[PDB]
Amino acid sequence: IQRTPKIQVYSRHPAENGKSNFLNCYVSGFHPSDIEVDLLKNGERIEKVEHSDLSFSKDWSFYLLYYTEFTPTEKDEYACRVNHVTLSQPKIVKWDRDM
Amino acid sequence: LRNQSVFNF
Amino acid sequence: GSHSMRYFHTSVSRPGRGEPRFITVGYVDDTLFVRFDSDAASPREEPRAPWIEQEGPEYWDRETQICKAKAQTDREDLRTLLRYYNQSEAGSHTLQNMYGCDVGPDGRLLRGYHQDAYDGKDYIALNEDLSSWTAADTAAQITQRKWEAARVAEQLRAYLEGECVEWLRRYLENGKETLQRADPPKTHVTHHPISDHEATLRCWALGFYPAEITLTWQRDGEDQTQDTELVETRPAGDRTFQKWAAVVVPSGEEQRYTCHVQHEGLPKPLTLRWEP
Repeated sequence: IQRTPKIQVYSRHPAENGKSNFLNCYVSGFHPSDIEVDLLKNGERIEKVEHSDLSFSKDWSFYLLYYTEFTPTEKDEYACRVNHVTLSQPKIVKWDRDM
Repeated sequence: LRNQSVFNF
Repeated sequence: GSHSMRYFHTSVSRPGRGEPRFITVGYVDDTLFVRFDSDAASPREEPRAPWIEQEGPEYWDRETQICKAKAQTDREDLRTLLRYYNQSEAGSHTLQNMYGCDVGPDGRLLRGYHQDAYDGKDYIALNEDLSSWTAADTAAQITQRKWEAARVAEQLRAYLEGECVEWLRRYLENGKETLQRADPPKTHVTHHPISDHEATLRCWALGFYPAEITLTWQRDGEDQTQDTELVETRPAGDRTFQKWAAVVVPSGEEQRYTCHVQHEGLPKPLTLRWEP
């Protein structure tokens, strides 16, 4: 018995075109702990991506934050792509500056 | 400060 | 306000890919302050908060020794649980442990904790009395019998009422600038028409610390608990947290909805509405 990840994609600060910020992908509520998380810029993997240290919630499920510095624009599309043993295919969640 | 005690299942 | 200290530990076996990976982190409330990872370049317990950096070399050596000993006991315990659950030695398994203490505004013990999980399920937990055990099944009852024979609960109670509370008090004082500062949420309501006859009202809370918060929507002064969509509280990366709560409302009835925000950084709960 396993638990599939919840996924949220959002910015550290309210988005402003041309202003530096951080793009976050928070994965949580999953078990087992191995998970694959990519941040995408116009459908392509961003390379500098950092992540938090493995920790878990009261119910033992795990959570990680993946993050990268970014300067949003009107045109650029951002997303988070997640793979886990509970998923038959990677799950892609788009960044919506209103979520 | 961590607990130094060691316990096994 | 009230505070907590927690140590979290995770061991993950990976047969055929070496020995289990062990990661442990320590928190005061929602602030990470120490980390140890068996697979790091030079595994040592490392500071993660400025206020713990003042601890001397004797502190860092003691903590590193405890982390290394726990990684070893977890390897032994992963082998034990394969026997207790009649499992093959081929699969990957997880062992998690959490312990720590909660203190009130006067620094007195509110509750102590010590609990273990195997493959994400409860295995054995020290009860709130710090004297009895909750074993999840007949395998954990074998550990319960060994721990009752060895007076383990008494050793844990002594740590939890003693070192746990006193060192938590020490860290709260040394980190008073941050650990004892609550950052209230910055709040607003957004409106998203969905159809010609409905719209989403989303109540936002940003930049708050600690993570604990309550966002509720009321319609005509009545809580909309069953009709509210509540996202999990999420970290911003600058120590603060974010959350939103949303309701689907009939178009034209927006002013009948109020969002209520409760947070320790707020002297009184806040009320807000869509300000078009």
